[PDB]
Amino acid sequence: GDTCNEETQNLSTIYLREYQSKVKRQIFSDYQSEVDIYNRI
Amino acid sequence: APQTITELCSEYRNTQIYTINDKILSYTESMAGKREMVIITFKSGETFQVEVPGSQHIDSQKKAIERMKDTLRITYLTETKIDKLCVWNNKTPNSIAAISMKN
Amino acid sequence: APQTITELCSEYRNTQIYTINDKILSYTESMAGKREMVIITFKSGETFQVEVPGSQHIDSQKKAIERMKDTLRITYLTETKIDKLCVWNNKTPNSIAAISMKN
Amino acid sequence: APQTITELCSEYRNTQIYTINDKILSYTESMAGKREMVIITFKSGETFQVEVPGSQHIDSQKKAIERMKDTLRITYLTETKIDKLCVWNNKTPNSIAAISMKN
Amino acid sequence: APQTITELCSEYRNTQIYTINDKILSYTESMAGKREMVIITFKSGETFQVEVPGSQHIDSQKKAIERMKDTLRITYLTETKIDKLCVWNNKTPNSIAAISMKN
Amino acid sequence: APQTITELCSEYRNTQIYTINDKILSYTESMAGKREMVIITFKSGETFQVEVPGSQHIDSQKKAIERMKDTLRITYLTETKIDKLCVWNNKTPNSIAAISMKN
Amino acid sequence: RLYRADSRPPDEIKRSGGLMPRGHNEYFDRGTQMNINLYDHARGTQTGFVRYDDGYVSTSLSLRSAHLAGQSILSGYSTYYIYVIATAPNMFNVNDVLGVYSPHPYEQEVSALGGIPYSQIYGWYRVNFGVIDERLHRNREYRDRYYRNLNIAPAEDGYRLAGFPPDHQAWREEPWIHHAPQGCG
Ligand SMILES: OC[C@H]1O[C@@H](O[C@H]2[C@H](O)[C@@H](O)[C@H](O)O[C@@H]2CO)[C@H](O)[C@@H](O)[C@H]1O
Ligand SMILES: OC[C@H]1O[C@@H](O[C@H]2[C@H](O)[C@@H](O)[C@H](O)O[C@@H]2CO)[C@H](O)[C@@H](O)[C@H]1O
Ligand SMILES: OC[C@H]1O[C@@H](O[C@H]2[C@H](O)[C@@H](O)[C@H](O)O[C@@H]2CO)[C@H](O)[C@@H](O)[C@H]1O
Ligand SMILES: OC[C@H]1O[C@@H](O[C@H]2[C@H](O)[C@@H](O)[C@H](O)O[C@@H]2CO)[C@H](O)[C@@H](O)[C@H]1O
Ligand SMILES: OC[C@H]1O[C@@H](O[C@H]2[C@H](O)[C@@H](O)[C@H](O)O[C@@H]2CO)[C@H](O)[C@@H](O)[C@H]1O
Repeated sequence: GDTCNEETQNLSTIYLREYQSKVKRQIFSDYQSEVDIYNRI
Repeated sequence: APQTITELCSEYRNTQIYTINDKILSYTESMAGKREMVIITFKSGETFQVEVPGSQHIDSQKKAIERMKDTLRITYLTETKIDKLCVWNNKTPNSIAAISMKN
Repeated sequence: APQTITELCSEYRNTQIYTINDKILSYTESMAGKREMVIITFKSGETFQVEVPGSQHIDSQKKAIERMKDTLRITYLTETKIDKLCVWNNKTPNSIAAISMKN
Repeated sequence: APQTITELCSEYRNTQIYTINDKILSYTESMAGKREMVIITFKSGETFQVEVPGSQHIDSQKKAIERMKDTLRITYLTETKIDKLCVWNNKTPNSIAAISMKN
Repeated sequence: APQTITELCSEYRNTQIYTINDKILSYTESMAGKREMVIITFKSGETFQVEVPGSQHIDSQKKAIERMKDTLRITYLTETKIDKLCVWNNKTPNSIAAISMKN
Repeated sequence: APQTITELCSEYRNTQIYTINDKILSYTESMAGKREMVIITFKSGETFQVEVPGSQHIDSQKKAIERMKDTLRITYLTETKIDKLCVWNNKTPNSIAAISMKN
Repeated sequence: RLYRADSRPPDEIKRSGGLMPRGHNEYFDRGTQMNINLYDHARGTQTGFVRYDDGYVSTSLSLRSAHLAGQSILSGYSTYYIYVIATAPNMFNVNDVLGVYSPHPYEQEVSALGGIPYSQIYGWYRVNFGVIDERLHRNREYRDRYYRNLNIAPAEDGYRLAGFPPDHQAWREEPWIHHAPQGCG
């Protein structure tokens, strides 16, 4: 039936979404620009 | 407070929601005197601006205009999909009042 | 000083710990006058705001409100999981007092 | 308001559009007294500056000068392709007035 | 001026060097009133704080506190290993004075 | 008007151009009182600082010193090679006046 | 370092954000949903491609093994590339997770769950008329400090991702038994 199949799909998508977050933390952090909060306010 | 961008958009006059669901095609940033603004376009053809600060802005919107320009520059560079935009349509290009993104 | 967000949360009235342990599903940012705020939501269905700076905020908080909006935007974009949130539950949507992240 | 960088560039005397369509080859930033500027260069040999703040700048331009130096550092470091530049050609190197990026 | 995190640390009373050689395990940020601080912890059990700007701080340190809270958010997100910390150990949790990282 | 870092550097007394062409080996940042500074080293044994703001810095330099410390943090994190540094050699460690990076 | 021969070039890979499995166009695209199953990935074969279906992309443990695989499926391609890839926990040793049920044992493939992002690819060699040009081109965007110290995911972490069908005896035996999805086993 599908639940075995649907659980391997759900679990494999979770481990992937998690690794993808690690990669986004690397490559998107390069674009983060810090703000001078004291002159902003 | 509002709980969604549609709900917040509805509190103002001359506003409308655009469901974009797409990343930004281009980003223009200007420091030319009297034109210190940001312009973004989508492949749909739509163009929107963050307005130059001016008298229609109360003082609490001034730190928020700067925050919004920071958001659009980094949303553009990361190719992040924008869900919706709340815009004042009595302005050409229309100007952004609020943005939402969904992952 | 506190050593944990749970410890720090309990030294205020009307707060509570939410254990989220999940990424931000959606991010909404507004520069609309009197509603310059951010609203985030989770898959679980809760909605939280960083409130509009107001009279309930002493002056040292003004720089902390700005930093929090900056943190929630880069957390949203990199899909980093939030672990726990300390929120004032006397506000709708509830307001973020503090956030923690692990790993 | 303008809707493209060309349209905005045309509103000023002494400007010109450079179509770059390339990433920045070198970035130079200076904090030396009276020459606190940024200078960028492309593989074509063209060199551009963000000028030192001064009297040719109205007060609203000063945050936009800082933001443009922020954008140019991000663009250099991530090798982001710049599409066009709007510059004042009455300066050596030519000064940046506005930048656009595409895709 | 000092050439090393250790020379610098030794110019102060109540400080101590920690050799961490590891990434930040958790990051807590608070905007609650009178508790506008960041708390970080490592897998080894230590907890350190960037403390609230109080009266023990000279003006030049107000900006340096903000810079340190920025550095701690970005080295947590990118999982960069911290080498050493110079901390004031007359505080609980110990208070960060300087940070070093190397690769 | 200087088009390169070497021209820029030659306008000041007691400067020197160092051809580094390597990424930064370590980054140190201090918020201790009267020691708010950044120290960086290279694999060749070279150590430079960005100075504590003081009497020798004019007003225009205050912001530019904050920007240099921001460039050095992100160049270190992204492992970008620095091409040349223009330094005041009358300070120990030698003090950064300007930075150059290419490709 | 792992190795994969591929007809898709450096510029197409940059655009895709890495070496994608079959039918996935961009590394971070969540819209077009992708089926991921290691047993199914491992058994299938493709023409003009080293195994890359069902959400995983295969690699070889050596340049020589990658070139042998590329010649078998890409010989008369005037040029193709062999990518050099850093080890990281998105990678699973297929023989170690499928074990005695590993379908192409002698190949010793390491598969990447969901593709290989562009920042994990160290560099590449060009192969002209089946002959490798010995100069490695280094990927400027390779994240050296991040990947520097990472390695393959241990097999323990993949047994529950094996993707064996619900009635396959493997779910009824060690090691997979202690790790079966609810609905298998
Ligand atoms: O706040 C930006 C927004 O201003 C609108 O103008 C309003 C303004 O918001 C309100 O405070 C004032 O009392 O009335 C103005 C209309 O008369 C603009 O209409 C809109 O386009 C934006 O520019
Ligand atoms: O600080 C935001 C927070 O304020 C609460 O109100 C507090 C306030 O912080 C304090 O200065 C005042 O003296 O007491 C109030 C409670 O008695 C709000 O109630 C809370 O929802 C947040 O908005
Ligand atoms: O804005 C930088 C730009 O200024 C020009 O000078 C202008 C100035 O901006 C404007 O306010 C004044 O009314 O006229 C000046 C003369 O054109 C410079 O010409 C240009 O090169 C930039 O430096
Ligand atoms: O600068 C933060 C640091 O301050 C120490 O406290 C001292 C301060 O450094 C000194 O200049 C002043 O005269 O007296 C303060 C007494 O609180 C703290 O001991 C240390 O924990 C840090 O907080
Ligand atoms: O600006 C940093 C730089 O300052 C030098 O001192 C200058 C000073 O800025 C100026 O007012 C004076 O007229 O001449 C001094 C000597 O050039 C320092 O010498 C140098 O090391 C830096 O600290």
